[PDB]
Amino acid sequence: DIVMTQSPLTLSVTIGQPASISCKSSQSLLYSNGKTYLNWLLQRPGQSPKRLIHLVSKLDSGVPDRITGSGSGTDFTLKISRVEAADLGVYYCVQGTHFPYTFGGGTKLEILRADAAPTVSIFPPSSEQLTSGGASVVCFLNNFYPKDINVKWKIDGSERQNGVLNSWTDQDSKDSTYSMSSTLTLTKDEYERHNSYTCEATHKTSTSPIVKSFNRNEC
Amino acid sequence: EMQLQQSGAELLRPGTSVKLSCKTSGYIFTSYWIHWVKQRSGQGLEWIARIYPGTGSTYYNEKFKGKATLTADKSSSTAYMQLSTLKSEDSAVYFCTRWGFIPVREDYVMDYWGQGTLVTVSSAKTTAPSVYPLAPVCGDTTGSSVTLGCLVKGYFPEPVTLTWNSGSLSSGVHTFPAVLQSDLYTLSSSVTVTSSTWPSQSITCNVAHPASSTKVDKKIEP
Ligand SMILES: O=C(O)CCCCCNC(=O)CCCP(=O)(O)Oc1ccc([N+](=O)[O-])cc1
Ligand SMILES: [Zn+2]
Ligand SMILES: [Zn+2]
Ligand SMILES: [Zn+2]
Ligand SMILES: [Zn+2]
Ligand SMILES: [Zn+2]
Ligand SMILES: [Zn+2]
Ligand SMILES: [Zn+2]
Repeated sequence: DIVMTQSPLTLSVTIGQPASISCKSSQSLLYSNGKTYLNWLLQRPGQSPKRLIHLVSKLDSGVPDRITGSGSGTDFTLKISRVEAADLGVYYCVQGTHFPYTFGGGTKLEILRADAAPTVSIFPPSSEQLTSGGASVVCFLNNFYPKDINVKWKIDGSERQNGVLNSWTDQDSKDSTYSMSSTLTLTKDEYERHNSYTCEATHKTSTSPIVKSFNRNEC
Repeated sequence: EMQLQQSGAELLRPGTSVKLSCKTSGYIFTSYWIHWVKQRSGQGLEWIARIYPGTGSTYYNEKFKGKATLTADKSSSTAYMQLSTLKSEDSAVYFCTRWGFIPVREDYVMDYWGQGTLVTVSSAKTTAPSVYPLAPVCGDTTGSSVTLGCLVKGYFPEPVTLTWNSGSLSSGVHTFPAVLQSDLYTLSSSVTVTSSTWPSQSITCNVAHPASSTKVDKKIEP
């Protein structure tokens, strides 16, 4: 089968700037009839894939001509002359010259924006949950940029690594930021044994860790 | 309007089989090839096979011969794909598409895609989620605005549906992808509003889990 290699794996571009993606094949994609069946698809976050280009350089109906494609043989390139927010997603080249049709691994295009410091919120366990004998402490770290961030939980000054569940959103189309959620789960008994619960983040926007905490007690 | 609508998420026992459907409308079903594509862990697409409904003519990627069987009902404009003897590698999202390549013209018309059908191969039991409201105290962001949350945990399998105030509240909502841990998923969503709205106006988390016929609403009480 033909192996399709795409590079880069990820590209971060500012709106208004150009972007180019490469796709290389293990065998020439020139068919015996002289045509080259190389297509480019875009899969936007949470959407099905959509074809942008067919026959190497031909744009599909309704696709902006800011996008162009070129290449031949085993080397192809997709170029966006000027990036717009709507271009965020994963781009794939897929060949149909040789059977079976094979796709490249994809290239994620990320919109590069100004650094944004996280807005962190912390929530102690709900009464409902405690009733069931469980206790989850939740921390939301919303709208930050770059995506790179490290969060650690600390209970009474000591780091807690067991029982942590993290989840991140993909880049937001509205403001180009990322959001993350970190949930620390314990038993109700252990939760009621400690005092301070701290959610601590390490991000580019600060020389010191970003902290959010609460102390549980009575009254 | 060309439209391809696929069947719902499937939870399947190892070694068994499923039949996925792709209902089409808006065009002459018998005149275009319908292709099926597979996607594992996001970036990881594979071409399965294609069928020409007009004749029943099919072509399969060698890898899937014996795994996939394509058929098409002309009377209902519905294409089907049966997957046999399911295994771990079969857990994926499957798409049907009226790709658009017209062989006689050596050119393409617009491609239309179904929304995808997620298949989970597992012997695990269907479990209803526990929904917990997250009223702040420290995660209040102080004045100006405040963020609330909703914790959905301990369910299987995906998916779960989460909305705020019946969908009437979508601006400032972040719903995090579910994470599996110990055979059960956990999902959370936050919503940020102005100090003026909450607690003055009620904010409610709506959750639905089709697999267990669960539907719950949790009001965020201070
Ligand atoms: O090389 C060999 O071994 C034999 C070659 C025989 C292949 C014949 N080739 C064709 O008919 C051209 C079809 C080109 P195509 O762009 O429609 O291919 C596709 C089709 C569906 C796709 N999708 O993603 O759905 C992706 C690519
Ligand atoms: Zn060939
Ligand atoms: Zn050949
Ligand atoms: Zn201690
Ligand atoms: Zn101590
Ligand atoms: Zn302690
Ligand atoms: Zn020509
Ligand atoms: Zn064309």
